[PDB]
Formats: sequence, C-alpha cells, structure tokens
Amino acid sequence: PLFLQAEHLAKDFSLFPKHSKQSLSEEIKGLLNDDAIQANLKDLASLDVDGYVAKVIQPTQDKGRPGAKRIIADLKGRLITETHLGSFYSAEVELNFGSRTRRIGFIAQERTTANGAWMPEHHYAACKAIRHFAELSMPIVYLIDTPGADAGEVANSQNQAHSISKAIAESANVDVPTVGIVIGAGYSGGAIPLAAANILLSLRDGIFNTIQPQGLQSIARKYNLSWQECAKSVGVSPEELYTSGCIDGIIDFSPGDRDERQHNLRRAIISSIEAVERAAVNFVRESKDLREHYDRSLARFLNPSKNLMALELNAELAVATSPTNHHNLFGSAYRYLRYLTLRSRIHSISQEQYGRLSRVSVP
Amino acid sequence: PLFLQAEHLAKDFSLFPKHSKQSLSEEIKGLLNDDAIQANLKDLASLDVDGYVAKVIQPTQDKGRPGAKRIIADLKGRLITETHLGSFYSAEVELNFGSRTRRIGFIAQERTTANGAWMPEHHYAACKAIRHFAELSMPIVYLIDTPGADAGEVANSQNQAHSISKAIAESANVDVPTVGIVIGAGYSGGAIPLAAANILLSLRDGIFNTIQPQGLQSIARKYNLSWQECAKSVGVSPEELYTSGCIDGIIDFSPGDRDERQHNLRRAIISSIEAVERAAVNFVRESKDLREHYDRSLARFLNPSKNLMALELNAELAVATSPTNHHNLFGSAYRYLRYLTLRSRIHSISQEQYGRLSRVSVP
Amino acid sequence: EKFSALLIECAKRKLPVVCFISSGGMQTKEGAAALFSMAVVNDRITRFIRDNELPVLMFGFGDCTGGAQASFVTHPLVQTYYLSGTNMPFAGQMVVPAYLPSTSTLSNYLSKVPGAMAGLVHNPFSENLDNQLASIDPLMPMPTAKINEVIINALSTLVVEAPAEEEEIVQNDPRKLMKPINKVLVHARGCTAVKLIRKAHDNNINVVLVASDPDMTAVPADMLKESDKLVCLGGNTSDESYLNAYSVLKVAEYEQVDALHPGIGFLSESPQFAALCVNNGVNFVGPSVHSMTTMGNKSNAIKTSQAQNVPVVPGSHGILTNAEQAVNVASEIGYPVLLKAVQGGGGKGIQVVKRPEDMIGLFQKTATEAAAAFGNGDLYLEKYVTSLRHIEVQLLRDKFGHAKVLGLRDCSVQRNNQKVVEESGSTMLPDELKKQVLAYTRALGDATDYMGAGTVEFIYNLDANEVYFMEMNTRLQVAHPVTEATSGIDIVSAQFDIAAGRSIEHLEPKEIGYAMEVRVTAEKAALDSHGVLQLIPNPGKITECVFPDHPDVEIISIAAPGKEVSPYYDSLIAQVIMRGENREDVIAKLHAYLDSVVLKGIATNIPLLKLILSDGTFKEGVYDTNYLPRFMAE
Ligand SMILES: Nc1ncnc2c1ncn2[C@@H]1O[C@H](COP(=O)(O)OP(=O)(O)O)[C@@H](O)[C@H]1O
Ligand SMILES: [Mg+2]
Repeated sequence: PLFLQAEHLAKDFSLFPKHSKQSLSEEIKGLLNDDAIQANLKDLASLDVDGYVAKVIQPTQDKGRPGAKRIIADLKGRLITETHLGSFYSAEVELNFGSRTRRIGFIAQERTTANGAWMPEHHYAACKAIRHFAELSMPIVYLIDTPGADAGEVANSQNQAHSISKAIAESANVDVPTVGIVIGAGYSGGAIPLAAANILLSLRDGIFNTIQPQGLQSIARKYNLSWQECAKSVGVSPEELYTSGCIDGIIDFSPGDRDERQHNLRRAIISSIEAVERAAVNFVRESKDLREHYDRSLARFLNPSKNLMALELNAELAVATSPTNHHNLFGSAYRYLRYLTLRSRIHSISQEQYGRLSRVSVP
Repeated sequence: PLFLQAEHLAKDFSLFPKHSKQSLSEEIKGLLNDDAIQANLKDLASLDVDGYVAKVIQPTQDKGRPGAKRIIADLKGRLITETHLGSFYSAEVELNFGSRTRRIGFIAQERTTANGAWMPEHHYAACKAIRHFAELSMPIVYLIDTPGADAGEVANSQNQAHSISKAIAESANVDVPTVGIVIGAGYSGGAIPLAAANILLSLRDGIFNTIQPQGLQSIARKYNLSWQECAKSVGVSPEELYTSGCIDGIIDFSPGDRDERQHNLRRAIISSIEAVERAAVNFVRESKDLREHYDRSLARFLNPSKNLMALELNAELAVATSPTNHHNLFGSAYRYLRYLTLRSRIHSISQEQYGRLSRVSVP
Repeated sequence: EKFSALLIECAKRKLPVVCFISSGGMQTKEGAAALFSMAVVNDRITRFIRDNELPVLMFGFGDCTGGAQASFVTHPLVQTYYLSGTNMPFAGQMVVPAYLPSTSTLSNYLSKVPGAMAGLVHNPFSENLDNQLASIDPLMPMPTAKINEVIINALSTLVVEAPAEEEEIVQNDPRKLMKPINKVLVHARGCTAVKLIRKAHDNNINVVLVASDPDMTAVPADMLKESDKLVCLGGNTSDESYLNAYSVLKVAEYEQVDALHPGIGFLSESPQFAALCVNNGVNFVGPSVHSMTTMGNKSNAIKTSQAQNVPVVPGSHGILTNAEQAVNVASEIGYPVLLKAVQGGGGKGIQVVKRPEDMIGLFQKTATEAAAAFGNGDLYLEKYVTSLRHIEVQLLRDKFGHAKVLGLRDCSVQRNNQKVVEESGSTMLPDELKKQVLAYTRALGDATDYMGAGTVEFIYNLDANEVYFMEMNTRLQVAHPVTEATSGIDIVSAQFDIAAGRSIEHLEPKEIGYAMEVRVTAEKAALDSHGVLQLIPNPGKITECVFPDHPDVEIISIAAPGKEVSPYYDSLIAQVIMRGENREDVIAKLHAYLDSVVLKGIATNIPLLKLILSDGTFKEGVYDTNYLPRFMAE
C-alpha cells in the first residue's frame, strides 16, 4: 500500500542524498549554480562572525525592503484578485508560462505590517486560500518572510497551536503544486506550513532557521557565547542551507534588482512549477500503488460513512466537498512527492552509528 | 467502451421519456409546477395566432428588456472577472451555496450589443472560455439570447462555421457541470453551443427554435401560410418546448420581475449545479466503465501518440494542458450525461412505425 | 441517429470514415428539437477521433449550408474537403437577408483562405466545370487534388491492421436470446398474473414477480413459492408501478432472468418495450419487434392483409388528413360510418357518424378525443357494419415457420367493447368462411415472420355473409383458455417453447367439443338517466368466495375470503371457462355452475350472466355484437 511504501522510499532516499532522483533544481533557470555557491562558502568560512551577519542576516533587518505583494507585482502577470489583512497577503495572478497564460495562487507573509508575524486568523485565512486553490486546480507559490508567528497571550487564547497545525495539515495534503520561496526570514511554526513544498527556494539575501538568531541567546548563556556565534555555527546562510539540503535553490534575485536578475524570479517560478508537474507525470507512469490510493480516496467520497464524515465536519479541512472540486490523480502525486521532498532533508542515526568522544584526560 | 454505451443508454431512455431517470425537472427549486404549465397550454391552445405572438414572441423582442450583464449583476454575487467582447459576455461570479461560496463561470449572449448576434471571434472566445473554466474546475451557466449567429459576408470570409464547430466541440467535451438558461431567444446555430448543456432551462417568457420566426416566411410562401402561423405550428413557447422534451423546466422568473420571483433565478442555478453533481456522483457509483474511459484518456496524456498529438496541436482543443489542469473522473461523467440529455432531446422513428396517409378520395 | 450508428460500426470494426455532405441546413419542420443534432453528431465525431483515432474525411458537395456546415463538416479534427463549385456559407438563401459574394460563399475562393479546408478537390461529374469557372474569372483559385487521391493517401498512411472475418449489421433479434427458461419475469397483475404463474409451475420455471403496493399482498403473490421472487415497484396506480419500464428492466437485469413474459395490458403490445428488453439482451417472450410494428400500425396491418389477398374492413385504408377527406371517404363507403384512433384500442374514441352534416363537426370532435386520450389526433375511417360477429383466430408460430392455427372464437357478447360471454365457435358462421379465416391467419403469420401467440380479429358481417380482417393482437389474448381446451394445445406452454427456441411442428390442433368463458367481474346493477340498467364497479373486501371443484370447468381467479378488490385496477375477479360436448350442454352446465359459485362482501355481474344463459335467443345462438345493451334494457 502507498502509506507503507511512502515512508520506505523516503527512508531509502535519506540513506544516499547525492545521487538521488529528487534533484529538480538542475533544470530550473534563474538559480545560482554550484560554482558560484562554492566561492561564497569559502568567503563565509574566511569571514568572521560579524562579516557573516552583515552578508546574510542584516539585509532582512532592512525596514525599506520590497514587500511580498510588490515581489508578486514585479512578475508583470495579470492580477485577478487579492485578499489582504494585516501581515497576511494572498493573490491570484495569471502569469505567462511561455506556452499560454495560467492562474497561479500566491500566499505570502507580508513584512510591511508586524514584520510578517501571523496571528491565528491569518493561519485560518491561509487555510481558506489553500482550500480554494485545491478546489480551483491552481498551483500555489508560498512566500516566506516573518520573525515567526505571534506567540503572545491573545494568540494562545485564540488557540494558535491548533491554527498552525491545521495550516500544516492542509498544506501537507493540498492537491496542487506548492513552491515555497524564502524572500526574507523564515522561522519555526509560522514558516513551516509555507515551507511544506514540492520545491523550496530562497532569494540571494534571505534567511531560514529553526528560530531567530537572537532567540539562540538562552542557549548561548549555557556555553558562554554571543547569540551571533550560535547562528554562524549552525549556518543560517542560503549557501549553507543549500549545502545542508534545506533549500533546493537560491534564486539569483534580491527584491531590489533592476537588471536581468529581476527576470530570474519569473523564470524560476515557471520552471519550478513545470518541473514539479513533470515529476508528478513520471511518478504516475512508475506507480500502480498511486492508482490504488486514488481509488480508495475516491471510494470513501462515493460512500461517506457517519464516523468518517463527522470527523471531517469537526475539522473543516481541505477535502472534496464537490465531485467537480474533487482532486485528480496528479493531486495525489503532489501530496506524495511533497512528503518525499520534506522527509529526505530530515536525517537521524542510531546508537551504533554514533562514535563516542574520548574521555581520556577529561576528569 | 463508453462511446458505444452512451448511444445504447440514450436509445433506451428515449423509448419512454416520462418514467426515465433523465427527468431532473423535479430537482430544481424555483421552476413553475406542471399544473401552471398545463393551464398555460390550455390558454395558448384557446388563443389565436395574434394572442400567441403577444404572449410568446413580443416579450423576447422587447428593447427595454434587461441585458446579460444586468441579469448576472442581479444574481447579487461577487464578480471576479468579466470579458465583454461585442455581443459576447463571459463572466465569473462567487455564489453562496449555503455551506460555502463557489466560483461559477458564465458565457452569455448580450442583447444590448448587436441584439446577441455572434461573430467568429465571439465563438473563438467561447472556445477559449470553456477550456479556461475546465482547467480551473469551475461549473458554467450559459445564457442564451440571439437572432442566430451572423450569416453575413464578413462572417463567412472569417470562416464562421469553423469557429462554431470548435465552440460546440469544447462545450460537448467540457469537464464541469453546464447549465443552459434561455434569457431571451435561442435561434439556430448561434444558440446551440450554449444550449448543448446538461440541463437546459428557460426564463418564463423565453423562446428556443430552429430559426427566427421571420425566416419561416420562405416555407410560408411555399405552402401559402403567414410566418406567424408557421411559428405557432412549430410550437416555440417554453411550455411546448418542455412538453416536446427540448428543455428541462421553466424558471419562474422573467428579467423585469421584482417580487419573490427575482430570488428564483439564483435558487434555480444553485439547485441545478447541485442536481448535476449528485446525478454525476450516482453515475460514478454505478458505472465501472466510466473508470476505464478515464484511464484510457489519462494514458493519452501520459504518452501522447504522434498522430493524435499532432491533431490536438492543429485543433487547439480543451485537453490536459497540465497534469494539475487535467480533468477528474466526474469530468467524464458531465460529458456522458450531456450526451444522454442531448440525444434524448432528439427523436426519430422508422418507415414501419410511421402511419401512412389515405390515397383514397385524393384528386 | 444514423451518423452515431455508423461511427459505432466504424469503432467496433476499426474502419476509416469518409463523408460526402450536402445540406440546405437543419430541418426546421421538425421543431426546435432538430438543433440538438448539431451537438449530438459533432460530439460523436469529437469522441470518435479522441477515443478511436481513425480519420474522418468531410467532402462538402453541392450546397453545404446551415447547421451541417456550422458543426461536424468543419470540426477541427476532421480533414475538411470541398468539391469545386460547392456553396459553403453558414446559412442558405431561405435564412440570408441579402446577397453574399462568391468570395465569401463559393469553395473555390475559400480554398486558399486559411483554415477553410485541407484541399479543394475536383468535381468528378461536371465535365467542363473548372474551364467554365476559369471563363467566369481566370484569377479564381482552381482545385488540385482528386477524391481518389485524398482517399488513397488517407488509407495508405494508416497502419493496416489485420482485418477480422466479416459480420452483418447487428440488430435486435429475439431468436438469438431464445434459450431454455428456468427463471422468468412476469410483467402482469390480476387473473393474467395467476394464469402466467400457474403456467410457470407447469413448465417448471421460477417466477420473478413485480407488483404495486395493493398487489404485493394479492393472490398472484400468494401463489409464489420460497424459490420464486416478489419485488416491490412501489405506488398504488399503474403509472407508479407497472408502466415504469426502467424499474421492470432493472429487475430483469438484477435477477439475471432467462426471459420476460410481457403479460397482457400495461406495456404488453408496445414495440418500444419489446425493443428496450432486446437492446439489453433480455429475451422477449412473443413476436419480433418487426412483426409488432407491421401489424400494430393500423394502416400497415391493412396493407399487409391486402398483399396476402385477405379482405379488410372497407375504409380509407391509410390515415385521414382532414374533415373534407373524412366526408369524401365516408360518402364512398355509404353512411353511417366509423371514426377510430390509430393509437386507440379497447373501444376508445370509436365514434359513429350518421350524416355528412354530422361528419364536419364529428371529425373535429373525435380528433380532439384522440388527441386528448393519446396525444395523436390521427383518425382513420372504417365501414360501420351494424349486424356482425367479432370472430378472432388464434395463431401460434415458431422461428422455423410452422403456422399452427388452433381455431377461432366468437366474442360477440360485449359491453362497451369489453368482452363478457366468449365462445369457441360461431353459430351463424358458415364452414366455408371459417376455412377462409384459417387460410388468411396462415398467410399473415408466414408473410410477417410472426412468433409466439397472436390473435387476428375479423368482422363477420351477418348482413353480407362475408369475413373482413379488422386488426391483430400481437400478444397473448385474455380469451385464450377457451382455445386451450378446444385445440388440445396449451397456448402459453407453446409460447414458452417458442421463446426457448424450440419447434412447434409436432403439435396437432383438434376441435375438442365446445367451450365458453364468462368473465366474472365485481360490478353492481344501477340505472342510467333514462332508467335502463347498467353495471358499474363495486370495490371492497370479499368475505366468502367458493368455486366448487368441477372437472369440465377451469377457474382462473384472484377472489378469495379476506382479499380486497382494489379501486385502482379492473373489476375482473375471475375467468370461468366451461367445457362440454355441445353448445346447449356448455350453456346448461355453466348456468348450473354459476348458481353453485358463491361470492359475498362485493357485488358481482352474475345476476346478468345467469339471465343471458336462460335467454331463448342466446340458447338458439341468434344474436350480434349489439345484443347485450338491448338485452340489459329488457
Ligand atoms: N362498425 C363496426 N363493425 C364491427 N365492430 C365494430 C364496429 N365499430 C365498433 N366495433 C367494435 O370494435 C370491434 C373491433 O375490435 P375493437 O373492439 O376495436 O378491438 P380492441 O378495442 O380490443 O382493440 C368490433 O368487434 C366491435 O365490437
Ligand atoms: Mg377488439
């Protein structure tokens, strides 16, 4: 069955990252190549922690940095509709793919309000947009730029914990191509529903980490370090994140660019979404067990039992609430491939794989 | 083999029209009842040709009658896009279905430009719009109102017939619920790409006919009648069209009403789209061959064989222009249902079945 | 429908498709319904290339205009062609308001205009056409390809798949479906269902019974075993139950039945219900659909009788057009005359017209009676014979061609056309005219290729001493157990042998004694507006009902103690068929048996039936079809 095989094949993919079939960033136009990234890894190693912080972290501290709406507007597609409240943006832009024009959904953390910090009603608004784009057969592009989702008293009183996990559940299981692109900073539970992608990119001067560099200060007090040293040690650079497999590509684009690097953004979105779609078509030819999964998923829609239907009503999730707005077979390939993508960039080892440190001359 | 099966089923369902499951006229909420229809047949029988012309023909000719955009605006939904292109008017509106809002596509013949007379580029726009809604899984409400498509010198120089043949081909093969609603006059080959729907309705004072009633004057000259006599003899009232099985019911609304009856148009649309979707789910429950047809159509998208791939390039048709924009299993059910209803609207007999006239006492 | 049928034969056999299309447009004289043909045929060509790949050619010739041009001919996947000199605009001269140039209408000038065609071909009939067109305008675009060049290039570029051995054009043929019957669907209620359920036991066949809500607890349902099935159709009336053909077919498919007996009444005589079963491969117990339409269409039944040298009841012979036509045919026959509905039967809409003065109003009137009753105002005229016998002759025939004619019946004691006292012989019919109707039944049975049980009806004019064919029953007739006795041949068992694919050559029709049937019906006596006695239905619960066991009477019945006679259905509660040596003995035994029979709770027609059997004129056998309403007034 698909569920048993989905963990097995992603577990096999985690044994050997380098010669895996998951590499789609070789085919995408508008990225920094391996050679450019190696030269910058020498520069990041030869710089002190202060020079690392100025190259990587300080450009996302720029308060005048072009917003997530403005980055979407510089695609020069046809705006159909936009949904906007606070630091949540979403849009529906009909972009020219070369062959024809196509509606692509955009869901974006907008930094012009609260620095990009989402409340519970923004995660529920993102869920509403994720449901709509699934039903309406539209590829999604996530834009990530936040200090993290708001963890305050009103957030937890409004149940931020359930709103975040509902958004991660619906994003993980959405039936259209999702391409995350880190356009500034991405941290923790506020960034991971939007970083749940078939391809996750960054811009040239973005950041992506577990929590903000300054939030490592509590851990820095244990070892008598600065917070800056901790962020340099763990590597929050797009180049070190590419090397550690966290992101697929670094787009040769910063939000302010006015030359042919502003054209790389559009080309990277078009050739990311075409690469994710080609990968779904190849996997449908390869897998008979994907066909069996589509039958089991569609058969419970044909005969909705009271126990199954009641849990779906309580949850209010992205589901086939119409036969016309039921997903296709390739929708089930986008949920499966998104799992493989996210699962092959987590690694863990056993107690026998770990070698012991020397206790000799350490009393 | 669904192609063989649809002629078998449609022949079976046309042998006894009244007790067939092609009768969806009970479902739609906002239609006139069969008693009011029987009472209107008694009045149209007892009236003369001038009383028939006043009741039926004169309100569809009325220049003070609300246009396609004014009718769509007074559904009171949220318009998302518009495309006014001469006598063509495509649109896209969110309607409330009670459980949630839904995108419903529109393609309408606008009487406030060229009287609703369509040109070649309006048929090519209707071709494109029908693919565009299919690629986005949006149900379509067609609005019929025309003197017929243009028979002029400019139309035939632009290859008028060849634009309509493609428009009927897209409509017949679209992968979303299609509802037709006659909002004025449905004459000739200009009315049939829109009237090729799953459920063809009419407003209370609409008309649907083979040509405009003045065009019957040539046949009236040949047999020594008036064109008004030929129009009543043909039987062009919504009541007579429902009796012959051309249409699936008469919506209790006329474009100028402002009582309780203005609310019946959105209700008739909601209950029509819901009725086609419940009927199409019931067809996927009971047709195992609808799976085989979908898998054979899917296998062509996986491996486009050169002889049909070249035909699809030259023909430009509504196909899977992406794995994401590939139709669902219920998409093939709307094609199937649409054929069964179109094929049970037509009816023919045999030479053995036809009752021969008397040769006796004929000079 | 012909285009869909052809594309289906092409999809089955893997044929390339060639089309030569010429049209003035869609047929406007077929109503608004004709428009849907544009989308039907275009969809079948769209689906034909997208599911079956085989190339469709469209050679537009002559005038190629209207909806044929505006759909399938110019469809973007077909290879569109035109002959030289073809007129190809969107609509023709009948619809077009003003002149259209040959640059926008003639296929020559449109040949080089992009997307108009894959080529302009030569017109292979009009010898000098291209030189005649070059003399009109030398700058006109000329044709280049031939129709043979386009066809040889279309055929030679395809993969030549190995052809299967040729089959015929496969149509609805019951003879293929006729296989041994061990489970049968019985489409009936009442005494007809009891008769068919009894015959199913006697032939060792399981019954699948279908029924309305009053009839789920009827006597035909009680007669079933644990191995026999009963299925709910729902509702009270015929419309909610038996007349739903799709529910009955879905039961035939669900139970996987070996055959379907279409019963009597409801949909029994409809060739549409016969075709519906045979489309889905379900064996129809009775004639072919061809035999049902030939002898069910009243004009064609007369025309087939005329071809077989069988005298018909004199009339219009086809269907009347108008009141002026009705007057002229009536005058030629001589008044009074009949007006009858073509989709009639059961005496419905049969008007007698006494005069030309009456005929003008009575034609318009009876056209409204036919149009109200059936949805078709079509009248046809027949000669009103005032002194007649309704003689009817039972045919059996197999698929091999043995026309075993069993014998005649006389059903002249009838009330509002519905037969009441029916007999195995006619006491006023000469043996020479009996031999003529026997020969005419064989001629009709063989010349229509008839199967199963059938009954041809004759008017035996008492004034003229002549026998005339009226119509035919293309199914089982309620009067049948009278002929089962006197022929020595079981009619339903012979029909179940025929519908199992067996021969009836082995049968020997006899003339065993005499027989008579009284239809026992639940009706009370009541006076009309002038004081003449009528019978009208008495519904209700039956409290006591005894039919004593007697060897020379057969009882088919739904009456028993504690059963109710439903108001939604007919008052027919039993058929009592007496047998005996001679006619006086059959009358006397039936008279004595009707007094030994008891019915309570309900009223019954039996006070009238006893008095007809004690009438001197009936005992002598001297009467006509109009005897009964005269005798009820006495
Ligand atoms: N002019 C007539 N001559 C003879 N029978 C007539 C005439 N007019 C009406 N009838 C009635 O109709 C019969 C002919 O068959 P019909 O009653 O029409 O059959 P059904 O109604 O069972 O189809 C005649 O036997 C007679 O009872
Ligand atoms: Mg009769």
